[PDB]
Amino acid sequence: MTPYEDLLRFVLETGTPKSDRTGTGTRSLFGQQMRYDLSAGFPLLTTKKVHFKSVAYELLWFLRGDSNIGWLHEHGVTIWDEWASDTGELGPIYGVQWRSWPAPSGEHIDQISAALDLLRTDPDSRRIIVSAWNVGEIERMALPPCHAFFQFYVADGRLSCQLYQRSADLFLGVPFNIASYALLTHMMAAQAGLSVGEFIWTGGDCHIYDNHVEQVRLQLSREPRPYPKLLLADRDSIFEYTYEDIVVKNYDPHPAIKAPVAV
Amino acid sequence: MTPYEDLLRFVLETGTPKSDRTGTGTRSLFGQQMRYDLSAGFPLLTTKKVHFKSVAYELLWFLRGDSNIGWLHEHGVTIWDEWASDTGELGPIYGVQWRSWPAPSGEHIDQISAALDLLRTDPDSRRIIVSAWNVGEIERMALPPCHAFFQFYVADGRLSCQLYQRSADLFLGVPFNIASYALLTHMMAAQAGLSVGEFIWTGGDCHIYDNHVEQVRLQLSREPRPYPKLLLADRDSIFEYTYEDIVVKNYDPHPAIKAPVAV
Ligand SMILES: Nc1nc(=O)c2c(CCc3ccc(C(=O)N[C@@H](CCC(=O)O)C(=O)O)cc3)c[nH]c2[nH]1
Ligand SMILES: Nc1nc(=O)c2c(CCc3ccc(C(=O)N[C@@H](CCC(=O)O)C(=O)O)cc3)c[nH]c2[nH]1
Ligand SMILES: O=c1ccn([C@H]2C[C@H](O)[C@@H](COP(=O)(O)O)O2)c(=O)[nH]1
Ligand SMILES: O=c1ccn([C@H]2C[C@H](O)[C@@H](COP(=O)(O)O)O2)c(=O)[nH]1
Repeated sequence: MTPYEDLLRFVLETGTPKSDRTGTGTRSLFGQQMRYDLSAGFPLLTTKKVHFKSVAYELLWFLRGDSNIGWLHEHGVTIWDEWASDTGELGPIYGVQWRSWPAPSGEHIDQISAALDLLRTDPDSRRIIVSAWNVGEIERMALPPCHAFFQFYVADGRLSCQLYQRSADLFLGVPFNIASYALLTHMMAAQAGLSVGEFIWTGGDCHIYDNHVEQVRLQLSREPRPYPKLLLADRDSIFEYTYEDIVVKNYDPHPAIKAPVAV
Repeated sequence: MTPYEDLLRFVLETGTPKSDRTGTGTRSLFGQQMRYDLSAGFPLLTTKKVHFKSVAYELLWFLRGDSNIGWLHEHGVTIWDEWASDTGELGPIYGVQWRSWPAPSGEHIDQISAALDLLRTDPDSRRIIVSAWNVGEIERMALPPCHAFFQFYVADGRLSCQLYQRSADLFLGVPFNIASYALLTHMMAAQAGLSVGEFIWTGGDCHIYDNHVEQVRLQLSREPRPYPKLLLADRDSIFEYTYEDIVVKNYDPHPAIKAPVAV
């Protein structure tokens, strides 16, 4: 069961050559989807060693409502370096919108807490939504949100999550995005008293950068292994999880594959 | 080629019983997708007669940035009646967000014009996005946006559009939503000098209302016919299209099937 590798393969073989903002060049398809059953295992890719430490801290950083890379650096995470100001600022990106979307009245909306409240008290709501796409603040962001809009759903005590990702760096970004949202779904489920269901990833521009092609072919030559299991320590609040609360059990990946990020 | 009917059938057979805000009861699935090749024909369903007049005026109404039902009524369209105030107001819904999203600076952002500008000047942009999900204004809206977030993509001068729809009334709402966004994509393509490509519909809570079940079974018993063709008269601006500019050629549906709307 390898939704990611299958999509990666499909784009590599059928994607159209496309120019891009970074001036790197891509092969690209539009409107592709992946589904993972989280109850079957944690979707941390096994066909290459994914630096889950960076995934976990990045998500914790989002949950803090932070947009300065300082806290990431203190924890040894450098994935946001290339877009940050000299003072470490990224503008009001993901975390700021998730935790403190500025409402016209001057109040700040905590969408994460609001979503959790709905999961607990109105699980059948069709409005359990979090958006990072704050149209009036996009221009202030170092990069507009890639993982932009997501929704939760509950069936028979099982929590599902669907993400709309407008732009998908398939080799570097997407493995992080999948693991990040899977982890978030486990967190939200834990806090809402639910089990985990499906993660559905829906992409806009799904692309392989032209300087990632050798890395992709290498990865696609490897046989998938069983997924690890995620174990999350007890906390009374999603905002109280720490890195140490997050345990990935039996992660047995093939070797890491290095590739340069498009800036 | 019937993406809609196939999804309708899938939800009918496998959707799970779910309670809902309206108190009507539904059968529902999460994270379902449909794809239409707009170059093959205009996706106005032929398995029942769809009131395209209401579809077309509703879209024109959105493009006006209007949120009062008066203009709809003047043109014989009643589909928004049940949620409007006594003075016809719906709050800052689709049209208001599309044309005049209020920025923190006091300025209003015309996302439709902005998207068209990108299509014309930077077709490879991965940021051609329109959102109606204005978190700070949701509570003022009579209903939060169902068709919430959409994106355009251009490959070899061909325009595709993907919609994220968080909540999908499969029998009544979705046939309108499909035709609406197909029409919008034609309008954008015409204004940007592009041909039409794919419409990708991505749904969150995809449901059939419990009082639509008989109607659904009836529709699913019918053999689909060829789709009609859409002809748009020339205009120098998307905001100058009128109803009379929009011609559906050779629309040959099976009979209309009436159903009550859930409020
Ligand atoms: N073009 C582009 N793609 C993106 O996904 C991205 C984002 C998402 C955050 C991000 C940035 C770089 C890497 C990444 O470099 N991961 C490497 C190294 C991870 C580590 O060891 O530091 C990898 O091999 O996964 C993984 C995730 C910020 N700006 C971006 N710009
Ligand atoms: N539950 C719910 N579903 C929705 O899709 C919806 C929306 C979208 C606009 C909408 C409302 C009713 C009908 C509809 O009734 N169409 C009927 C009659 C069309 C006509 O002839 O006036 C049809 O048979 O398609 C078709 C489209 C507003 N609030 C809603 N609430
Ligand atoms: O969590 C993220 C953040 C960014 N991107 C990628 C998509 C593009 O390759 C690049 C952003 O560039 P634009 O789409 O904004 O041009 O980073 C991801 O894949 N995942
Ligand atoms: O263009 C639209 C507007 C609304 N809805 C449906 C989805 C739900 O059945 C209802 C909205 O109710 P909530 O999801 O907000 O509870 O209207 C659509 O299918 N298409």
